Amino acid sequence: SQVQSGILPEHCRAAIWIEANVKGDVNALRECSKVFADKLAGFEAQFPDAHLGAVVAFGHDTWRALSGGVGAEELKDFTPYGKGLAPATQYDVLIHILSLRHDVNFSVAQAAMAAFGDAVEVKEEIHGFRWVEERDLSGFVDGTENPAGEETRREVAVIKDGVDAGGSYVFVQRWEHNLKQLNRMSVHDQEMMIGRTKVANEEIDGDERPETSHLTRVDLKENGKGLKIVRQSLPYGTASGTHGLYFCAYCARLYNIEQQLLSMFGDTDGKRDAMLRFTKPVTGGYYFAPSLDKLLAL
Amino acid sequence: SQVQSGILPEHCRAAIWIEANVKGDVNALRECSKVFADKLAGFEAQFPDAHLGAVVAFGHDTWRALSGGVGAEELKDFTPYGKGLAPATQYDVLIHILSLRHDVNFSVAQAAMAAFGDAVEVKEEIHGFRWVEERDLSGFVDGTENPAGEETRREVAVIKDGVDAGGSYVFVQRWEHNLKQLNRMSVHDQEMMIGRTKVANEEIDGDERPETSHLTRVDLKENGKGLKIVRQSLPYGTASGTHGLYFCAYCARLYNIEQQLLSMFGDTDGKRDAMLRFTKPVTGGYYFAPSLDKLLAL
Ligand code: HEM
Ligand code: HEM
Repeated sequence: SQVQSGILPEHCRAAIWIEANVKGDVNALRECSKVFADKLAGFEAQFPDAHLGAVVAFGHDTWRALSGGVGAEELKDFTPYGKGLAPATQYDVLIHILSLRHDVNFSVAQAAMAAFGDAVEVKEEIHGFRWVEERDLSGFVDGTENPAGEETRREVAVIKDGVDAGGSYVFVQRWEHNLKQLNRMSVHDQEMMIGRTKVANEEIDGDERPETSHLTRVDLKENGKGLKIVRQSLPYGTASGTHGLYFCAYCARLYNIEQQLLSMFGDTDGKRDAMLRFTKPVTGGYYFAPSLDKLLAL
Repeated sequence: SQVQSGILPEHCRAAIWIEANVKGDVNALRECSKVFADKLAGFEAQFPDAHLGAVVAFGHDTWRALSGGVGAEELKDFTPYGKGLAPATQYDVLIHILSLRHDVNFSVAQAAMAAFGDAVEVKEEIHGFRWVEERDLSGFVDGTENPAGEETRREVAVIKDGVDAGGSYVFVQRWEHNLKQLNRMSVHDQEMMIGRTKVANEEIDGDERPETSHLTRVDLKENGKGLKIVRQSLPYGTASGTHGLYFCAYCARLYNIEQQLLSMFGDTDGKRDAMLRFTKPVTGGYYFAPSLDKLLAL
């Protein structure tokens, strides 16, 4: 059972995320996904230069109908966390395209619109870009402790056996940064908000940083082992308008993601992530990405 | 006199254009431009291999004020052409940033906003990207006959002497492509529309292509010599929403640009550019880019 090509590649330079709702018969998606998968393989062969991959994933209601209610038992509609502090915008279809080349990405995105256009209504399209030194627009490096290498990323993100082998759970959440509020903070204040030093990007030990620090919020364990995720987030936006981080995570279990959300947004222990001092999520949804084999034969 | 670094570089991968109006006192721009140019010089040293360049240019009324009526006598407000076919959105300040790296462009743009933000209200920010094979989103190679090499480009784009030595005239015009309308045309018909063959990008002899063809519209001569411009246009937009070409031209004389506009939009001989079958301009403005010396010396 083959994984879809966009989950495992590391250090993309650019990505496109399309979120869309079914219009009409959900069953049309079966043929759309096969058409797009074929176009995608063609682009991957045409531009090996790009290290291109993509993922098609589906929301609870849509996947339940496409799978006939079999498998993906964890999948559910994203609903608001923190009593609304993390809003919900659950759509039916997620397409995630990533590579080293924005120009190739755009061609693949056009192919996706051609494949799905008559079956969906697009609600969001975000073009992510890797920024200097792989930093978030806040000036902090983003990705350091992400799982590295195919073996470890596969362990964290790709379902290993069962009816869903080769699939993955996906979470996407667009954040809007208020950089003027960030810059009112001393660098020490910022570093206590994140849990790592800003320029040097060294971790502050768990006892030196407040329990509201981001790293304390998301360093969660079960049975003494950390709940890991594979993050494909990138910056997005304009300099003069809206900008921030398009957050994107893959995980073999929805649980690891949900537990970090419950932690960050006050649900678990009443404390909230200190990053909410300067940035806020404005979308959110859960999706199931089937194995490529399952995607090809819906 | 030194030219601003953004005019002459060839084959940028990505650009950012910012159009803005003055908010308070126009004289605040004097310190804003010096601050930004200082910041730009720092990014050009920090990223010596990115081919980074930027241009600050000014609308008619804002330049008259900043320069005490001195020079830039050609500079005027952009006004509609073709009885409204080409609308006018003349603003006060144009900032154009280009390089091989979008991530570096975004840093420069943030610096532009840190420097001009208090003094202006941004009307538009557009991120351009070079597409596959340097093709416009219509599928036609864009740029083939552009002036190449620093000598020829300086002849065309940089003012040679006089009070304005080192400066240039800029025209920006965002177009919205309707690729559905494009793809209803046969390839032959598209080629007759542009004036070059589509895949091979070979010229079609002027006698074998309609006088409404783009090339016939824009390949103009005065006194037996071609009216050249230096184009920096790039594709922009999203696959599912608005997309097209952000047109951008530099010229030593406003006359070369205006003559092509008069031709394309039916004002010269009543014939209109055949590209209007599928795309349309929705903005337009004229700006004056002073040499880098005046920009620091305002
Ligand atoms: C629901 C949203 C998010 C989740 C679930 C999440 C999850 C994580 C995880 C699991 C880590 C690695 C922690 C470790 O084991 O060391 C991490 C690190 C980090 N995150 Fe978040 N993150 C989220 C949102 C954000 C946002 C919005 C930003 C910035 C604006 C951000 C910036 C960072 C930074 C700078 C690091 C440290 C560098 C790294 O290890 O990647 N995160 N995040
Ligand atoms: C939707 C907007 C436009 C598109 C898709 C477009 C596309 C093209 C293409 C495909 C070429 C031939 C390849 C090349 O030599 O670059 C070309 C040439 C050219 N274009 Fe455009 N163009 C657009 C707008 C404009 C405008 C508004 C102007 C001038 C005001 C202009 C001026 C020129 C010039 C001067 C040439 C070179 C002609 C020659 O000497 O062969 N273009 N354009």
